[PDB]
Amino acid sequence: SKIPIIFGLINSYQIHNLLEQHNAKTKESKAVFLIRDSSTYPGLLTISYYCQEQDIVKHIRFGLTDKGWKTAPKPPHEPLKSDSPEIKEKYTLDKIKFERKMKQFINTAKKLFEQHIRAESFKTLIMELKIHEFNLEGLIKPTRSQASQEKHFTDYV
Repeated sequence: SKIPIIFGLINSYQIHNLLEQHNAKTKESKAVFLIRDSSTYPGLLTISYYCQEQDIVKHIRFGLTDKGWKTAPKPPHEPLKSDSPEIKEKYTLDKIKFERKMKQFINTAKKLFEQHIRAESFKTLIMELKIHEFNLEGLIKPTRSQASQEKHFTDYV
């Protein structure tokens, strides 16, 4: 009857309310966090937490590699109305780089996500959370109806 520790596709309002319910805003950044299915890239996991320094919720994506779960390529900073041509020209190159790297990363991550449903990959997720200094005692656990229904996570308990 065990519930996975991974959330399914939850919305931004729910993510913020879960972090606030667990007092993320009165604790150090990363002291409280949740793990959910990525809503942009199937097969990836997204860690959501509160960043005290900026007073915003932040997200970091992980995907399977041959070594286990690892940090995915990060996208370049969003365009702004105020952007100068110099900003925009650099964004072009950084966006192409991000798209190329994410394409290769997803291709490998999705193949691994699909084959080892019964997974000693779980321990490698814990390792990467530790390297990123997430307080494992601060993991928010989903209720049964909110947990991921992805088969890879059935035993992520």
